[PDB]
Amino acid sequence: DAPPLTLEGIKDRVLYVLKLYDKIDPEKLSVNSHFMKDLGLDSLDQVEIIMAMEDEFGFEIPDIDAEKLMCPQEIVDYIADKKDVYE
Amino acid sequence: MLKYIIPTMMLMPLTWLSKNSMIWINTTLHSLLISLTSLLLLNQFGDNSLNFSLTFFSDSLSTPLLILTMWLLPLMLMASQHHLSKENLARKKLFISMLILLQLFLIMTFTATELIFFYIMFEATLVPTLIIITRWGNQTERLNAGLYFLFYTLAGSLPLLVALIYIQNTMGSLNFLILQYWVQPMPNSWSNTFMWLACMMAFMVKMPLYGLHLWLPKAHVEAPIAGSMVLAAILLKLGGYGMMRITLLLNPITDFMAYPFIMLSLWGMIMTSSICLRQTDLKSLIAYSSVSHMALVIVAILIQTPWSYMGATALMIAHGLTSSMLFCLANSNYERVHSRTMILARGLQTLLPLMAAWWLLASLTNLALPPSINLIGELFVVMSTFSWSNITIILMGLNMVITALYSLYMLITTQRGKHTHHINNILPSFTRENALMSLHMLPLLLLSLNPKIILGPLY
Amino acid sequence: SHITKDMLPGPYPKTPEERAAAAKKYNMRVEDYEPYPDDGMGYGDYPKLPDRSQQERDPWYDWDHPDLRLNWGEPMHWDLDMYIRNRVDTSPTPVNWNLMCKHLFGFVAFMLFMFWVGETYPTYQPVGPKQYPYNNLYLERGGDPNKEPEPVVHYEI
Amino acid sequence: MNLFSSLTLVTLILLTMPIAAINFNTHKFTNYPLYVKTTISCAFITSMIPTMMFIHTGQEMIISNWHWLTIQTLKLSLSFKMDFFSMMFVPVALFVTWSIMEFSMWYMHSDPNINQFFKYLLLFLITMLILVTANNLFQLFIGWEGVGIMSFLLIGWWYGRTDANTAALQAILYNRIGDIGFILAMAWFLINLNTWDLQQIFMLNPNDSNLPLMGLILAATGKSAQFGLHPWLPSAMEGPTPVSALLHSSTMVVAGIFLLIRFYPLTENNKFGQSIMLCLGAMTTLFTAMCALTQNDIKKIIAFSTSSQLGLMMVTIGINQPHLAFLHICTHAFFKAMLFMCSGSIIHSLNDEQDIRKMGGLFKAMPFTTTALIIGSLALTGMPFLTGFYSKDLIIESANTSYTNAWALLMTLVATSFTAIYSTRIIFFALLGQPRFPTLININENNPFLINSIKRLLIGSLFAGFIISNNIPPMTIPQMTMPHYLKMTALTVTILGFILALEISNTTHYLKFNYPSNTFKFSNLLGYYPTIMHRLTPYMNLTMSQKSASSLLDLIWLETILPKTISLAQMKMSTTITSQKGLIKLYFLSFLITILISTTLLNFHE
Amino acid sequence: FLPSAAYLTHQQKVLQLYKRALRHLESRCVHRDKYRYFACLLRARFDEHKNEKDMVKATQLLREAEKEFWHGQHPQPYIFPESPGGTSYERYECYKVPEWCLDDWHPSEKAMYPDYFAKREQWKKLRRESWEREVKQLQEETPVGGPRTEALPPARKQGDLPPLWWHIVTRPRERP
Amino acid sequence: SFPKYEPSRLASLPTTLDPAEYDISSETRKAQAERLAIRSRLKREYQLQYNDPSRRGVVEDPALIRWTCARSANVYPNFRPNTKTSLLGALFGIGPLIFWYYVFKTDRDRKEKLIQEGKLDRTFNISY
Amino acid sequence: SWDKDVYPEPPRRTPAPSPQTSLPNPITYLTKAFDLLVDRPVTLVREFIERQHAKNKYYYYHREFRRVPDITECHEKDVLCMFEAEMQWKRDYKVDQEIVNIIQERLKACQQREGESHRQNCAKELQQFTQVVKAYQDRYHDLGAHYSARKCLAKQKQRMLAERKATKEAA
Amino acid sequence: FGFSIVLVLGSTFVAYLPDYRMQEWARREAERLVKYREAHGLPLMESNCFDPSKIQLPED
Repeated sequence: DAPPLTLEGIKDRVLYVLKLYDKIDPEKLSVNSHFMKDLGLDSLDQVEIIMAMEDEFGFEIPDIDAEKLMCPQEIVDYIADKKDVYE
Repeated sequence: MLKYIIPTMMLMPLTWLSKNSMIWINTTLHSLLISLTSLLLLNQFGDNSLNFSLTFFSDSLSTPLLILTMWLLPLMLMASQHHLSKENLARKKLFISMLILLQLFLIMTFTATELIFFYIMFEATLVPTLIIITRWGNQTERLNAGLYFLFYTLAGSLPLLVALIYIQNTMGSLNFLILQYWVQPMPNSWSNTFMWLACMMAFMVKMPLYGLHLWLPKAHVEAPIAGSMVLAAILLKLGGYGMMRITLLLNPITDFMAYPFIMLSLWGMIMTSSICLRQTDLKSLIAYSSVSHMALVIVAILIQTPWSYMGATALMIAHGLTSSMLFCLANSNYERVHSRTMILARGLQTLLPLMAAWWLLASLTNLALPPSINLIGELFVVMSTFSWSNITIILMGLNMVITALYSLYMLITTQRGKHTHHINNILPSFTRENALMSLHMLPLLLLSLNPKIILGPLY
Repeated sequence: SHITKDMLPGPYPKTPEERAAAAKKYNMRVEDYEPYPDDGMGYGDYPKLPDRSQQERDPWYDWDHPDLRLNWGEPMHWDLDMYIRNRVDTSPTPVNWNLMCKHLFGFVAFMLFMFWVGETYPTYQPVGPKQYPYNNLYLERGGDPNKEPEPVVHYEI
Repeated sequence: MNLFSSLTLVTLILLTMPIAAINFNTHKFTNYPLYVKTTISCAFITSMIPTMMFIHTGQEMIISNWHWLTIQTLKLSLSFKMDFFSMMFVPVALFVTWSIMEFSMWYMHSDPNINQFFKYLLLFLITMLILVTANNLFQLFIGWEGVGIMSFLLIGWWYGRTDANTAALQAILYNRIGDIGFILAMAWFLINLNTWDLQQIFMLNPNDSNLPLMGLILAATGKSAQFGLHPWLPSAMEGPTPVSALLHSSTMVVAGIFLLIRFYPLTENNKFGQSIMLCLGAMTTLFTAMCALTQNDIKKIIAFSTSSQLGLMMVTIGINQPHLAFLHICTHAFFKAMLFMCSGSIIHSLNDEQDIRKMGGLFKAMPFTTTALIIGSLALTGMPFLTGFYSKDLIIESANTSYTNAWALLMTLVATSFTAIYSTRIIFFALLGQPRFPTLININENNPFLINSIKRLLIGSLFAGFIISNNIPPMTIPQMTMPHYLKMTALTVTILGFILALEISNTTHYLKFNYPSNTFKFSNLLGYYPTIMHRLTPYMNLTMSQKSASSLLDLIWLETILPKTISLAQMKMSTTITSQKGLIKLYFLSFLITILISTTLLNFHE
Repeated sequence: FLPSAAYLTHQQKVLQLYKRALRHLESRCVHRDKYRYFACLLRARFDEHKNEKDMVKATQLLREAEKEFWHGQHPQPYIFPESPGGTSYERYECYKVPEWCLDDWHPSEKAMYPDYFAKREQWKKLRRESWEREVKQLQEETPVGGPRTEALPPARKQGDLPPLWWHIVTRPRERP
Repeated sequence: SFPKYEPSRLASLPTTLDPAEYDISSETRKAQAERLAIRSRLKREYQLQYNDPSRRGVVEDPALIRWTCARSANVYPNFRPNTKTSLLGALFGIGPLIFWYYVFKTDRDRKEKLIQEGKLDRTFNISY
Repeated sequence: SWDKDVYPEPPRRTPAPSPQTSLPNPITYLTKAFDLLVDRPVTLVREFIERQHAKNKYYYYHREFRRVPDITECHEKDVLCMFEAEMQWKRDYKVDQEIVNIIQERLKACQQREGESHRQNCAKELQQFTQVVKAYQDRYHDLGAHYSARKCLAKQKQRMLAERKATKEAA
Repeated sequence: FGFSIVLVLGSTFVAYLPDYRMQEWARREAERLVKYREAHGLPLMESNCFDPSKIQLPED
């Protein structure tokens, strides 16, 4: 049981599995770029995205916190709060 | 015996003519040397009891309990600081000397040939204990507790005096041997029924039985640790000792007239183990544990088997040690957090780490740990009552299940799962606390090795 | 120090007094303070609550006491000792309750009935008795050393 | 002979020194686990040799000394016997537990409270040994409650986690129900045969043997997780992994039936008792096999498997065949020790998930453990003829050829089919599926410790069943003359079970999403028994302790009847006596009527 | 029943029903791709009337949706091993020692670890430095007499740390 | 499409099919607003008395103290012995006691009669 | 040493093992190394100890007692007579319980020696067991707790009066 | 003065002491009497611990 975690590696993994999902564009997908406001995809597929991150990293995130992710940088904020991802 | 009485007299002005910050070591060292000389008593053999200084004699109903008192004194003398260190010199010395005088009337009670001398030293055991609990109770209903205490114990134990005087001037003297060797069997008219009911009702008050038991738990939970331990262990096991003595008369009627107390005792045993399943206030659970064990003891004395008497005296000694220790653990937790409730002080596996070992050990001796003396006592009581009747074993085993259940509830609720993380005043455990844990759980394991010392005179 | 008046004597009448008092003292809504009512069983003037309360109260709210499911200020439900997680799980079961106990009792009764029908109707393969030669293993049963050697032998077939 | 007694006593006493080592420690030994592993290895290699003496010639002995509390007409001493069961039982458990010492070095490497863990686990081992060597029944009671309370501490090892101490609470409660049964048995043994010493109870023939043997029945169903009292076992699986492996593979779980095998010449008689034996065993067997399907955790499935195997042992005691039941104990012990150790290795390799879903593809992810798991699941149902063959197949043969109950044999048959089908399910979903498990994968088994442990336990699970079963001293009479379709019925049922579960799997490939139809729910909701009993038997007793005990009988009515009644009577007599208005004519009229009522009415002048 | 809002909105409620049904269909359906098929079928069922604004017909459909969820839910949902009810669920809560403690040690054992205790001393000085004035004034000036929410405002005013941070910054590692 | 899920004393009714969480009135949202105000003020004073560095003892929780004084010794005032209280008292106290009295008299009379026959199985029955 | 006429050891039987093996013989190498490594040095230390015993010697005795007469030869009250009588009876009661213990130890040894064949070669010991325990059950059993000696003698009168009326009704 | 001179000395003092309640005496006395009873032909543990020649039962 030794998983190593860091900031930019998990930023890479979150950004990677957002890039792999199809109906977004890989062109204008910044690190801090929104979900609803600029990409334009709706709420329901956003919660399917949240489902993808939960199914990847091995812990549920709650519905109280599921309202407010909205961009990949804030997602990396909340996951780094979960696993305490600093040195 | 008089060489065991007279240095307890001379130990009383010790605290008086020792100066401040020097009384403590003196009282500890000298009462422990008295405990050595106490354990020197054990000369008992075979045919007779050892009888001398005509008022005095020792059975093995009296030798182990007497050693229990003369060993539980210095343990308590050490145990009762940190709650009166900040009190004054006069009340400090008065507290200590009051405990010593309490010990003196206890030993006078346990080596009583003459039963009038026994009754005088019985209520002499009563009178300082009230002053202790009422002056240093450190709660707000302690006043009502002491009042209920004295009126129950007196008014139950009062007509016992009249019945003993009636015995004294209808038969002759009250040497226990001449109570023995001369006892004529008394028939079943109604006056014999009242005399038996008088003596048995007085000690039913003292144990308590189920119907007179709210006497005790208020007096336990509203007392200092010294009065609580002496109260529980020494007073209730003194009531049992006195019943074991006085039951030698009125044999051929107590079969006919001692049914309904068995039913009250067993149903009270189940109800008491059930009422201590669901209370708060951690201090109260050990009081109701004591009521459960003493109801089982009362069943053991109403049946008249040597198996029953050996199990009775073993159950007395073991539960005296166990309940006294677990009272001391409850006091340690309450001095860590000034609460007296239970669910506030969760956690305590992490912090105070080897305190958990002593909670484990005390609670398993309450559990009937499989070589423990508690198990030996309860087992022979269950054997003897099965020979009494083949149907009583349901109540005994259901007692065993619920006893294990509340013991484990006390273990895994007070001291398991999560520190409540808003506490920040609990220290590491002092050396005195671990010293008292050691002074409780060495003699119980040594008696677990060789227990044939402390079984009854029906050996 | 603590005030005696934060305790709870008396019952709930009248409607101004105890209702305003219990709302201000138990930190609840005025009408949602519901006493028991005066069944006479003691019970004071302490509120009635919906009694299930512990495998409810969703764990992601993140209050103070992380396992007791408390909030530091609460009417502190009367039977709370009977309800802490590890004691009684009143979660909604995925089927019903009547239908649960109907299926359970039906299966237990069915197996005990077929046990009885089996008890009256044994199995046996076509098998003779175990032939024991010495008067049915006599002088190696419980005893009779020389009392009655009773002749019973087996015959070749 | 000196040699046999001296070696068995030193195999006892070499399980004493590490407790003395931590008691003389006052350090931080970083090699105390290595110490305990090597003293266990030494104890096994010194214990296998006296068993070899037993099967070479015998010299089958009891030792006893150090009497204590020889009070009335009995006496009781440290007394323990080495005979068949107590001889061949021990090295199996030593070998199993040595493997668990290895696996708990690895699996429990990264916890800084490991010394306490091995102290408790060794103390548990010593207690179970003292149970299985003793012949004085009081020492059996010692071992009974000792392994019960070590079961408590090692289930509740992970403090925190309300599941864990909940499990500990149910386990110790059902062990007290075993306790009440056992003390009823001890009571009848005392008050009708003057002792509890097993030689003497064998020496007599008790006739009215309903009550003590029913007490032993209650002891078995309270200790060894059987029906009416079984469902503490998956809750017990919600603790640590080698804890669960040791606690529910050999030790602590055969002590329900090991006692009944210890009473074999008394259970030779009293056909009513063996009828209740076999009916309870068939009930456990089919009910836990039915509950064993439709379950998504590994350890709960494997514990349901061991519960149904103990049901087969209860049926094996119901039929008069105790020694094949002992054989079932031995092969079952090696078997599930190896299976749990392999599965928990996979769990620690794949991130604490432990569930059947999200655990999909594992074959060729190094196949040492997948080899291990399928060797376990083919030793289940007895592939012919391996270590798993001997026990189960001789059980169904000797049960099929006896004066049984005509529902019990059918139940054991159907549960053999069911244990085939859930073992096929654990194979298919764990190892031979398309890979579902989350990414960032850290599959690693470059461990000398774990390959040593799995290595040597499959060694013991391929040959050693035959090493045991070959030269057993034959203590029964074999049937061996079966018809057709009664020796072939074992392989027939297992093969049809495999085909049945395979076609279940192939229809599970398809896409249909059928709604559940309540038998799915009955096999999945644990039979509704743990839910209903664990939701009702608390709430009834405590509602009958809130109103009845606390709030109504003691406090309110006892305080009304003795303090309130007397106190209010005296207070009312005070308020009528001392409430005298201060006048004088009133007091002299009292004097006057006192004079007149003393003269003419209640006379005093006579 | 949630910190910021006094209650959950209906769009929120529909969304939580969506996540629950999707999670239980994960638990229902093995092999993961027929899962993907059934999940898009479920998403199609929510696409069937997604663009209607009859709020009373919406909550009618929501009630029937709760009925059709409870009809076919799964008995043991696949919950992750850190979730409530999960396989761990604060496994190492054993090893989570609070940080108000660790200072009731002995000065020899304190002198065994020099630098961490020196930096802990300057942490504690950081705590007591800006505890009173800024934090207490921002909590007794900017809130109303009735606070009416629980999200506390940051220290945007001038300087130091946002208020009441001690037992929230100083929580343990969740895997020691 | 369901049998509409009756509750029980134990099977608690979950928050989905209430259906009281549908006909939301004015005082419902007013009650939720005031209920959040209550929880807000209590957490505010809690977090004030929880983050103080001068704080030594416990946070001195008043509601647990209040409930302890409720369950422990405020049972007896108030209490009047009514029909319900007295009848349930005389049932739960005297009833099982007199039941066990009858069963013990039954077993003891059977045993005394059987040993007065002379044929008790006292083949050896030493430890009495 | 121990008295063999009261602890009867039955005639020994030991067969000689006769291989007919070529593995050969783990137990022979085992017992050779066992004798040379265990039996010799312990015997050397024990012989050293017994020379230390034979340096100077002690004795301890059996505390023999007289026979004070009787309890049927004491009067109404006469406490100084009954004290002798009842301590004599209580010493009889202690040694009588030890007699029952010795018979039970004999029965245990008979059961273990004959192994798996219980129901032969233990007939005499079970018969004398039922005789001694029929004596004990008839004589000392149902007197309860406060045995002095007098309740035993009231039982004695009651039992022989029962058998007197039994032989009168069947005379 | 609570452990090193009290507990351990009490442990030695109750470890060995005389035959507590006359035990090993009773062992040796029972051995001598059973050797006597099985040597001299008499029945071991004769009933009627008092001789019925020394009785005067009430009659009818």
